[PDB]
Amino acid sequence: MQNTTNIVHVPVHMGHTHYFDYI
Amino acid sequence: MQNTTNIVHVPVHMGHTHYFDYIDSFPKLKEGPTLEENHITNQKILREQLISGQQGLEQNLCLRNCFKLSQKRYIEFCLDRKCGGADFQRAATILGYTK
Amino acid sequence: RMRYLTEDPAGDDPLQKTKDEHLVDLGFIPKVFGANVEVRKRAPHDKYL
Amino acid sequence: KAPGQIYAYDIHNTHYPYVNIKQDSQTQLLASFRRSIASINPFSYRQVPSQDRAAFGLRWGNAWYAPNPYPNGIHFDRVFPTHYDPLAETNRTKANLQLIKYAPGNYSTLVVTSEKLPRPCIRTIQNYRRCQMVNGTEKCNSEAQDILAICPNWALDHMKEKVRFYTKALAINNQTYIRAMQVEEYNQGRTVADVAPKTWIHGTRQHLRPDTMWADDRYTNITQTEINEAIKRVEARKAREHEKKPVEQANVNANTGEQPVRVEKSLYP
Amino acid sequence: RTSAHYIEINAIYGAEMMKRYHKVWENIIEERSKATDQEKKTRYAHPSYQYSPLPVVSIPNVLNPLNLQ
Amino acid sequence: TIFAETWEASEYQYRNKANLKTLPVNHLGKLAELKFDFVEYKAHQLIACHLYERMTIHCMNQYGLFKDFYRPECLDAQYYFKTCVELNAAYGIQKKFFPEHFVGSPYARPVPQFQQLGL
Amino acid sequence: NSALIGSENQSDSMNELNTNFSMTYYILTVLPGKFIYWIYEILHTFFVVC
Amino acid sequence: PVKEGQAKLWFSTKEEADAYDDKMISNIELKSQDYEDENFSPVFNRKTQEYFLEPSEKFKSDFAELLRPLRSLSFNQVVDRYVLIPPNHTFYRNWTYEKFLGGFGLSYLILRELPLRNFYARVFVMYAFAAKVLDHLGNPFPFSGHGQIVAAADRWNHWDVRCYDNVMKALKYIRIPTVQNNIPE
Amino acid sequence: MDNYFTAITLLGLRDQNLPPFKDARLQRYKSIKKMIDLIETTTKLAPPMPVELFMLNPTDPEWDDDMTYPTITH
Amino acid sequence: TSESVLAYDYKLWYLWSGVSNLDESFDMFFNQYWALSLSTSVFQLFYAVILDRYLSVLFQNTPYTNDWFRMMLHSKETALIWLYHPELSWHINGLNQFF
Amino acid sequence: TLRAGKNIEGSGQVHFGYHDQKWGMPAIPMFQLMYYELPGNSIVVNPCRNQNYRLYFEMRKKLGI
Amino acid sequence: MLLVKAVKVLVMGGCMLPIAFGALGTGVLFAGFNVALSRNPEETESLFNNTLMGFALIETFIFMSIGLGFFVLFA
Amino acid sequence: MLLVKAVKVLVMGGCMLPIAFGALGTGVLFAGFNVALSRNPEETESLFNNTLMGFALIETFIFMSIGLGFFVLFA
Amino acid sequence: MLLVKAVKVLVMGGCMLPIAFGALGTGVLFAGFNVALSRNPEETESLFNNTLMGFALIETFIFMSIGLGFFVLFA
Amino acid sequence: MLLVKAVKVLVMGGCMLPIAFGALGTGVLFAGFNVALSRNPEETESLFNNTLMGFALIETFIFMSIGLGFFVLFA
Amino acid sequence: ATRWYGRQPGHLLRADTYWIPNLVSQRFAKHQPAHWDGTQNMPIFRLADPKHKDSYMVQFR
Ligand SMILES: CCCCCCCCCCCCCCCCCC(=O)OC[C@H](COP(=O)([O-])OCC(O)COP(=O)([O-])OC[C@@H](COC(=O)CCCCCCCCCCCCCCCCC)OC(=O)CCCCCCCCCCCCCCCCC)OC(=O)CCCCCCCCCCCCCCCCC
Ligand SMILES: CCCCCCCCCCCCCCCCCC(=O)OC[C@H](COP(=O)([O-])OCC(O)COP(=O)([O-])OC[C@@H](COC(=O)CCCCCCCCCCCCCCCCC)OC(=O)CCCCCCCCCCCCCCCCC)OC(=O)CCCCCCCCCCCCCCCCC
Ligand SMILES: CCCCCCCCCCCCCCCCCC(=O)OC[C@H](COP(=O)([O-])OCC(O)COP(=O)([O-])OC[C@@H](COC(=O)CCCCCCCCCCCCCCCCC)OC(=O)CCCCCCCCCCCCCCCCC)OC(=O)CCCCCCCCCCCCCCCCC
Ligand SMILES: CCCCCCCCCCCCCCCCCC(=O)OC[C@H](COP(=O)([O-])OCC(O)COP(=O)([O-])OC[C@@H](COC(=O)CCCCCCCCCCCCCCCCC)OC(=O)CCCCCCCCCCCCCCCCC)OC(=O)CCCCCCCCCCCCCCCCC
Ligand SMILES: CCCCCCCC/C=C/CCCCCCCC(=O)OC[C@H](COP(=O)(O)OCCN)OC(=O)CCCCCCC/C=C/CCCCCCCC
Repeated sequence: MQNTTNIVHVPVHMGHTHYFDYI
Repeated sequence: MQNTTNIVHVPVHMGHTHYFDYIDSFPKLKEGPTLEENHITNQKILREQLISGQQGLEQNLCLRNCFKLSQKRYIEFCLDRKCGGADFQRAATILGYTK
Repeated sequence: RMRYLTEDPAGDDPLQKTKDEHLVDLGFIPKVFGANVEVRKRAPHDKYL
Repeated sequence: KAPGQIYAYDIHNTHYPYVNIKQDSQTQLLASFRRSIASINPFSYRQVPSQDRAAFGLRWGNAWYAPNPYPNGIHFDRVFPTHYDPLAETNRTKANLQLIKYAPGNYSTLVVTSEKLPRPCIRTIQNYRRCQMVNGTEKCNSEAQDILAICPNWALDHMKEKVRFYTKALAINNQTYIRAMQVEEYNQGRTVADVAPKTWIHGTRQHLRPDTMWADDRYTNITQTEINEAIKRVEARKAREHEKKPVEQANVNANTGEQPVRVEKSLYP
Repeated sequence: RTSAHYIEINAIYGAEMMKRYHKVWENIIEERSKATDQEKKTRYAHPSYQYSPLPVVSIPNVLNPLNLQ
Repeated sequence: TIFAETWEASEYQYRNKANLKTLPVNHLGKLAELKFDFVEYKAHQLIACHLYERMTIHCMNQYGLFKDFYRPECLDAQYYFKTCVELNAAYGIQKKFFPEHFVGSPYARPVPQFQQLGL
Repeated sequence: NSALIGSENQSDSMNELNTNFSMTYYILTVLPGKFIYWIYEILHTFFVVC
Repeated sequence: PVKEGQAKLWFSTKEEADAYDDKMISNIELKSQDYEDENFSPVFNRKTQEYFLEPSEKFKSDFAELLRPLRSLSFNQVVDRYVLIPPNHTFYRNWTYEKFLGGFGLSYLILRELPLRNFYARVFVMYAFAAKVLDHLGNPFPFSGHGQIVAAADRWNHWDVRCYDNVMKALKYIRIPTVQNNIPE
Repeated sequence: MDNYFTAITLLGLRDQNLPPFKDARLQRYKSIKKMIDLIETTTKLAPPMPVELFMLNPTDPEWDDDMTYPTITH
Repeated sequence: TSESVLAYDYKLWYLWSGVSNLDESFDMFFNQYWALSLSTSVFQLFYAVILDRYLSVLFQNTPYTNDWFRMMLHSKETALIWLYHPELSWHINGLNQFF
Repeated sequence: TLRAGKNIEGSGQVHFGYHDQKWGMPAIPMFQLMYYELPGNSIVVNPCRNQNYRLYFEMRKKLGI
Repeated sequence: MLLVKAVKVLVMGGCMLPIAFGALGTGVLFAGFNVALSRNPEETESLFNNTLMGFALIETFIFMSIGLGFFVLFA
Repeated sequence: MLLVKAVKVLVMGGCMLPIAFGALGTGVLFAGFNVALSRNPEETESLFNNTLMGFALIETFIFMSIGLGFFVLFA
Repeated sequence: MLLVKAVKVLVMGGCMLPIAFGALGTGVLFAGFNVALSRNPEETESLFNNTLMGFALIETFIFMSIGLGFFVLFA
Repeated sequence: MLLVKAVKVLVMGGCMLPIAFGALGTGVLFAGFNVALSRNPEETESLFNNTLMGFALIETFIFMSIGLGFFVLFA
Repeated sequence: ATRWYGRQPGHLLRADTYWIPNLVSQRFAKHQPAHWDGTQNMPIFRLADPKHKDSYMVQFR
């Protein structure tokens, strides 16, 4: 199973930016 | 957890030899009859079965094939249709399935 | 609060936990409970984050 | 002793249908020329398989054709997060080693399969059932112990879990039965006698008008005058229906530090 | 490995038995076409079922929707 | 069965197994690759697997099934439609008899009753 | 991996069916065009930065 | 005025029907193409007929053309024709691939003898010929990878290895790894 | 999304078009929820038929030969 | 293992695309009964249920339900029989459950 | 192993953790005399398979061939 | 829908812009040819040939526009 | 949405503007070439080559324009 | 968004205006190079290099516009 | 609100107008350089040094426009 | 339990001269007093998490 797998219980919005991945 | 881990239920004896790891023996291993002895022993069974065990066989084969079916209701149908109106318990006693 | 509510899947190995097949042979028959589907996870006060 | 031909050979009647998916003039003209000389052309390749000769698939120019893999958002980054969206491009771009790795099974579906239990374990199960229907359950202890001993433990676990699954599916099917056989308030006291002599076609567009204004020529002769009058009648009925309105309920998801309820989303933002 | 005999013999067995099922399937549809709505809704039905006639409607008896033999 | 046009992706991802496939929404970009003229209503493009079905019809009407339907824009629609209904049939079954496998289900990681805590 | 010698990255598209919808004769038509654009990006850069 | 047709409504009483017509008529927005009209719209003129997707004649004619050899046959003839093909495993089925791919080598024999005078002009020809091959072979280096050929699917695919079970699992099944990351027991 | 063709057929998409507004279009989806539970239950009432009809029992000792496919290495 | 290896090889791909009428991967039943359900008919809803049961059969890729072992109504050979006897989906779903 | 249902973190056989390694036969005569690599061509189908041809010889005689 | 059609026909009218510039460019070219001929009339044939050639290139743009015009007008 | 498509085809018409300036620029180029030839006819071949070369640079803008047009028309 | 996007793509069409003026500036430049070459052919190579050199300043504005075009088209 | 935004971007397109005239002004400046060079090449350095200087002032205004362009787009 | 405790993000200083945008922007920033609210976890700086909106430029490996 994927090592970078997380289950979150509250909503989050991710940035749709190039070269970056964040909330 | 070690990847090369195995749980064995029968005794094994491992050889304590340098550079090698293997099972050199099995405790209380009995050498049975040779392949030639079993061959001769089997030929005596096949010879008798060939001379005295070929009469009335066509009926027994139909009974055996009927009992290889999935459901019981299909067996009774096979017996009545193919085996000439045979009985379930009476055929099971011939085949040796009854206690 | 999000990382407090960020859990990982599957928890821990159930085989490292007490078995129900063993409690029976020990003298205690466990009672089977249902899943609690009405509870909502929430974060504590900020002082405990 | 003629070779066997597949059903596809009787649709085309030839083994050399030069099907190329590339819709360029150079390709379709060459295929028409190659499609005509395939009988006496040494550079001919089959595309319809047979019992005596295998065949090739669909051609893409000089290369071969395969459909675009069904969109799959699963990907694996190497250098930087790419945010791969399978819906942003028509054809999936090739996977560069330093950029992305796509999920396995470019052409794969989801199925359910089962392992085949060992043959000796199967024979012990056959002997138990056979002795069961013949001699009864109470006289099958020896055949039951042979199962627990000869069948490896991984098989007994499978057998143990099959019973729990089918027990689960049995309930899931009976719950649907209960919801299906429930009598609603709009069908209380109604039986087969109160059913109409109608079939599926009677609920179609020819017999049952859809809930749209331009499905047929029903409202094609309506004028602006008739509309203004109709707006007055609907407003008249609203003088008696608008008297009631549901009360506003509390927001169960008011606290942001609480696991929100997956409540039905609003029709509009 | 699974016996190659079974794989090939069963492939022929299944087809030789389907040609015989097609003929049996036709005789059953024919005998059922000459059956009353009451008989075809109570025969092979559950004992606890009470038959209640339904309104008669026109539903053709077509063997194969596709015009096949 | 899905009784809406939109579904939460996380509800169709596994919680205790590796996620190798998603259940994506219809690929509206494939609709612009049809070279011929056609009429499509926006009210039918979101429901699962139906867009690829209507496109296959449009392509089977403009072209046929022989030597003209065999173009990339039309075969990908037929393959998508056939693949969409197979995946959705399996996911729907897996949701019916294996709801504990998916995220959002309270049985994937059951929360215990207070009687099991010993307080 | 089609440019690697004795690749061991069997999970990176080596054991998968990988077709495309580009022009064929890839190394004669497509791959040169990528190098042509490469030469433009770098010549436009040199002329600009210089 | 309201027009009647073959398509009828789904209301028992006439008041509910009139209420439905009044609801739909109150939502009509007429768009006329003629000037001097209170409801005039040069662009954005709404159509007054709804389009319905149906299978055309070209659609239904080609699906019936696929079944032409089946209408002339009986079920027993169809099985004996396309299903019960007499087993004959003596043919060299893979000759189709040998001829096609072997033609590259035979073609190189004739192509390496081109009377082109300039050595660098034949460099271009062989570069184009290698491109034709590399569309199938993929990697030019040896002991690196495999070629890629899409072949037709028939009942004789893997016909001589159907008896082996592990070959089926490796080709067909892509198993999903679990949290307890292990091969099935 | 199982029972696709059944649901698409009940919604009428084979003869008509859905309403262009979300309010009514969504209510039409929830209207078939009962019928799907019904048609699925009906499909689970099929009576049994002999398995040994179009399929030989693979567990029969006749198939213990584990025979291979003889080929010709052309 | 260590065996003979070749410098250059070709790997075939018997793709089951389902969109090619040139080979046996063409699902004739699905495409015929699907187009049959598009035209207004009294069995329009019945054909839909049939197609849904056919998809639940492909979903069961067991040793007793698969093309590898040439099982009836699962292999490429018997794909046409679906056109004559689509009622056998229930028999298949039950048979696979029995074994 | 990946296709069989086991995801793989990292790569290689130089196990960082609690596992046994096997480095490869040292290319010196000492190990080249004790060990030799597994020849795949020596793994064979059991010849008992050929005993199923007895069924064919008996059928040919039953049918009068 | 109907709007984009009005834009297409409008663009089709735009093609008359090069038709205007081509007219002026022709007058300019022949204006130079007249003067150029007076400067060195001994080679009238050379100037004359080069003159018409330029005009051919001028109208080339015209056909490209008209062609492109009908393209967007029907594609 | 629909209007975005309309402005796209509208822009595609704008590409006919360089087509117009390219015509005038060509006429001017050949206008000077004529007078230039009369000044020094001894090098007619050199002037001629330079004439067409410059024109090639003009058509570059042309292909560049229509290229941008067809791109924005479809992207 | 879609409304502003419509004028965005329209602005991108404006970038084809320098594409027009750049063509005319080219036709004019090579014209001066030709006439100037005739007056003093002794320094042909010098003039020739300066000609193309000047042209480089034309495509300067071209790429700058297209760059600014796609930029505002997305920024 | 959304309208003024659509105008803000629209103005930003107008900034490409000097980008067009700057190209034309260059071809004219370089044309005079060639003729001026062919006239008296002995004084190239002086004639040349003044050429680039003028061009520097030319594109300076071009950059200046882009400044005001982004200003009105964000101010 | 160990994985859960590890996701509780640590405190990472906002001061950064390695990212040129912060090297410029922070020269104009005004340092205001952070009045203690009675806790030991006041996130008056950025957080040591890759998904934080002020730490996404940092490479956590
Ligand atoms: C009594 C009469 C008896 C005779 C009568 C009959 C005579 C024969 C009639 C012919 C019948 C039809 C032939 C069918 C059989 C073809 C078999 C075959 O192998 O074809 C494969 C070949 C490749 O197709 P394919 O592999 O099946 O792939 C399918 C799709 O292409 C795949 O789609 P895709 O889009 O993915 O593919 C991309 C596309 C890319 O798009 C392109 O096609 C590229 C086009 C760009 C170049 C176009 C210009 C070519 C000509 C320029 C010369 C002009 C000179 C004059 C200029 C005057 C200006 C006004 O295609 C390619 O990339 C192809 C690349 C391979 C070719 C390039 C390398 C070739 C080497 C050339 C060196 C020549 C040196 C001399 C050697 C001679 C001996 C070998 O097919 C062809 O290319 C057909 C060629 C047809 C000829 C066209 C006209 C050529 C004119 C040349 C004039 C110069 C010579 C003068 C001779 C004068 C003689 C009098
Ligand atoms: C950088 C400098 C250089 C650039 C210069 C040029 C820039 C050009 C780019 C455009 C600039 C932005 C302006 C766009 C306006 C929108 C136009 C449009 O889409 O048409 C729809 C528009 C309305 O459609 P409709 O048929 O009335 O709809 C009836 C339905 O019942 C309606 O019911 P429904 O239920 O079907 O609803 C449909 C839905 C559809 O929704 C949409 O599609 C959205 C439409 C986009 C606009 C929506 C936002 C509007 C916000 C209001 C603020 C407007 C500010 C304008 C600022 C102007 C800048 C100076 O809602 C609408 O109907 C939207 C109504 C659109 C009204 C547009 C605002 C009217 C402007 C009032 C001033 C008129 C000045 C005319 C001067 C003409 C001089 C030649 O059609 C017309 O207006 C027809 C033209 C006007 C009638 C007189 C005939 C004039 C013929 C002129 C021929 C020459 C054309 C130009 C040649 C140029 C080269 C020589
Ligand atoms: C009395 C004097 C004579 C007067 C008569 C003169 C007229 C003669 C012609 C008419 C009679 C011909 C007889 C045969 C019927 C063929 C009819 C036909 O349409 O063929 C078209 C034929 C096949 O069309 P295709 O379907 O497009 O297949 C070619 C594709 O490339 C295939 O693409 P693919 O990807 O689908 O397949 C790849 C391909 C591999 O294909 C390739 O690798 C070639 C790719 C092209 C090269 C790559 C660069 C791309 C070049 C593109 C530009 C080429 C333009 C050429 C235009 C030519 C226009 C016709 O591998 C294979 O698929 C299997 C091939 C191997 C199968 C077995 C072949 C057996 C041949 C038997 C030879 C017997 C003769 C002896 C030979 C000489 C002995 C010393 O196309 C050709 O023109 C092939 C040219 C090969 C060169 C032949 C050189 C020897 C010719 C001998 C002539 C007679 C003896 C002369 C003695 C000298 C004193 C006289
Ligand atoms: C500090 C600077 C120095 C650093 C240098 C760089 C370091 C190295 C970098 C390495 C880079 C990575 C290497 C590539 C990665 C992939 C490796 C791989 O997968 O290989 C697996 C592959 C598996 O084989 P294996 O694991 O070693 O053995 C298992 C099996 O036995 C194998 O299969 P089998 O069991 O079926 O084979 C049975 C055997 C059957 O043999 C027999 O039964 C008896 C022997 C009969 C020999 C007949 C020869 C055939 C022709 C005879 C015709 C004339 C007849 C004369 C009279 C005959 C008398 C009977 O057949 C043979 O193998 C014959 C081999 C013949 C070799 C020639 C004999 C002399 C030994 C070689 C000396 C030269 C190399 C040393 C270089 C030293 C330089 C310092 O390895 C190879 O055997 C192939 C070797 C070549 C691999 C490298 C290819 C690299 C690609 C680029 C080069 C392409 C070649 C272009 C040459 C151009 C020359 C101008
Ligand atoms: C002078 C003759 C010299 C020959 C070489 C000397 C040594 C001879 C060794 C003989 C060994 C014979 C052992 C048997 C080998 C079996 C070969 C084989 O299986 O081929 C089968 C198969 C038959 O097809 P099926 O119908 O599917 O199979 C039916 C089986 N009854 O044959 C083939 O594969 C077809 C290809 C045959 C070989 C290649 C043919 C081309 C030969 C190239 C040279 C000819 C050039 C001129 C060709 C003219 C072209 C216009």
